[PDB]
Amino acid sequence: LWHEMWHEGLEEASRLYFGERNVKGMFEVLEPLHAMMERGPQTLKETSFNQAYGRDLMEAQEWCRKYMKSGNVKDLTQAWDLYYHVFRRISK
Repeated sequence: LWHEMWHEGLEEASRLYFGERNVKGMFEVLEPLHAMMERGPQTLKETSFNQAYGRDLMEAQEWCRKYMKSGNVKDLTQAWDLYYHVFRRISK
C-alpha cells in the first residue's frame, strides 16, 4: 500500500509529464494518491510515511493547484522538486 503506490504512480506521472508533456494524465495518476492520504496515517508504515513525506506531498499538490489558477509551469517545476525529493527517499 502507501510507499509502494506512491513510488509507482510518481514514476508514471513523470513519464506522462516529462516524457509526454501531458499535464492532465500526470494530475490523473497523482490526485487519487493524494486523496487516500486525507484519511490519515493509521498503520506503523503509514505513520512513518506521513511523518517524512506528508507535509511535502501536501505542498506539491498546492503548487499543482496554484498552477490551475496561473497556467505557469514554474509552479509545476516546484511541485516536481518536492515530488522527486519524496521519490529519492522512498527508494533509499
